[PDB]
Amino acid sequence: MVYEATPFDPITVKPSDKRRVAYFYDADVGNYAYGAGHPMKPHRIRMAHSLIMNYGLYKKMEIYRAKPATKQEMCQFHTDEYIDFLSRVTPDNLEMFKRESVKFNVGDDCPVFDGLYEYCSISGGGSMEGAARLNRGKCDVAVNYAGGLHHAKKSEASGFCYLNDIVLGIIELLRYHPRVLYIDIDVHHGDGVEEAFYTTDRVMTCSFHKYGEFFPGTGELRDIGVGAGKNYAVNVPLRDGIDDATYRSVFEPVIKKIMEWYQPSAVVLQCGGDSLSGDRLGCFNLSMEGHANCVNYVKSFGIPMMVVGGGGYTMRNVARTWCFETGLLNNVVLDKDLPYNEYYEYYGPDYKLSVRPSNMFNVNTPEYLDKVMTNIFANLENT
Amino acid sequence: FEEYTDAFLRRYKDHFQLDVPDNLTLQGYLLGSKLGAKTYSYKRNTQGQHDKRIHKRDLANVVRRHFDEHSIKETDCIPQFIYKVKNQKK
Amino acid sequence: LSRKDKRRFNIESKVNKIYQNFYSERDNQYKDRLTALQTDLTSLH
Amino acid sequence: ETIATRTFIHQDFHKKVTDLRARLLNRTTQTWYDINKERRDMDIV
Amino acid sequence: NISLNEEVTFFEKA
Ligand SMILES: [Zn+2]
Repeated sequence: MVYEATPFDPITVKPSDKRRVAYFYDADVGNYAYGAGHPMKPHRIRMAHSLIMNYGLYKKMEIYRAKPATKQEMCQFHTDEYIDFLSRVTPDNLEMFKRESVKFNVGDDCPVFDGLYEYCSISGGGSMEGAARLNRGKCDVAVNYAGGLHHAKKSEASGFCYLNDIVLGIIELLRYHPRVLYIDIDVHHGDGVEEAFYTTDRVMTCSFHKYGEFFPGTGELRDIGVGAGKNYAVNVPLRDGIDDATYRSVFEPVIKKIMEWYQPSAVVLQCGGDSLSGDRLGCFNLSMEGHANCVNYVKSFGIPMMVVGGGGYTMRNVARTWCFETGLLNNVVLDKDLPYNEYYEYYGPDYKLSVRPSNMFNVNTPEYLDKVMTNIFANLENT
Repeated sequence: FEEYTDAFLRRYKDHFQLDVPDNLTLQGYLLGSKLGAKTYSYKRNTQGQHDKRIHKRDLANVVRRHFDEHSIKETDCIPQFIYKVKNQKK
Repeated sequence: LSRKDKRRFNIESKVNKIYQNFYSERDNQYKDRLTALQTDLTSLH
Repeated sequence: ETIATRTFIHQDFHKKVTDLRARLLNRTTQTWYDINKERRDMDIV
Repeated sequence: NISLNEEVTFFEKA
């Protein structure tokens, strides 16, 4: 037995420690619509940014704008034909692009919308500039909520993610770092980044996802890597309605073990908002404070970290957890009041900085947690 | 020759030592409104300042005139162009 | 074609002349470039 | 919002000017040392 | 030297 449930301790931050954070926001990010009935909604970044402006967090944090990523920079991962078609395609000429769209897995579940290249370039530029500022050592944290879309493959855009800026950010971090630990919190498995970094040692693509009947269909306990990347693919599949206490009891041992053994120099921490209660497709029951305890624990070590956005099919809860995490990154606790903003009327009938868990069947039995922790420790001791 | 960029015109002016002030950037051009005249850049780039800038169209016309006026001879330039092409790697 | 090839020898000779001039004035040219870069650095300072 | 975005723009400008000055100094240094490399590697032959 | 031949042929063709 390795898993051990413990009571949820209150949030505590070191006042002596000082952390520099460079928030990234492109004002034009939240102006592209996937479609009438599409769960993906980029508005959440704008609402979260408005929240951080209104809470007064700007007085203790740095914020800039990241230059859009060039096509050659964006091609550091994806194939030339893929990016070429993604640039050349428009919602009005797909009749002549039907075969390319069929080949590239776009149009049916992931449709073509105007400004697609602008959004992809904005996310890629945010990730690349965050990594570049991380390398220069000026800012300890490089928050880029715009990107984080980790479902993009090398030549296919599956799972509503057309470009995978996390790969580019990890690459530009690897240009000056030997080993960077990647942490996933999105409910879906991070298929894109995992496939990209499945045959390498220089990364630690740790994940915390859910296994069942889904679109990714990956993330088993068996997959650990090929070549020098063997046993370097940590997966922790879970089940319905994992609550705050057990999620913390799963996260903290595993991350502590990774930092004690792997010993990375930088962390690319995904902070997907679709792992919360009341999500559109996410089956988890994690609250916002549970969603931020992981980030606080990662921050408590004292190493450079690149926080990115990602999924999240709802708006209010995702924005609330993102602004709470941004506040916690400054060793400052945000009050429960959501000060008035242009998009205030969105935030439910409670109008409080909190997302509250629902009653779902907690299929995550302790035996499964013990078994998965034992397997992870066994495959992790080899590092 | 207004279809070119600011960097090309600035480097042209530097190389040929033309006495024409650097062109105002498109954003700098749009800055000059009624309230835009109260900013530091516009209040320091309009009158009595040797760093005064001028629009891109006039500089483009001046550079076009100087480029068409400047005659060329193949013997002087083609070998120089070949040497520069075969030298750019070093 | 002697007339057509005349421009070819002229171009080749001119290129070789440029190379020989460079190989003759390496020292002064690169001293000038180093001084220019140093003065650019101290001005940018 | 006005105060926040004004401070945001000022911070962005300061970061951009610092980054560009560092870039220019680094480019000057790179050209200097490339010139030194070329001068050293031209005398060997 | 031979590379100059094809370059000059290119120039005269132009
Ligand atoms: Zn997701």
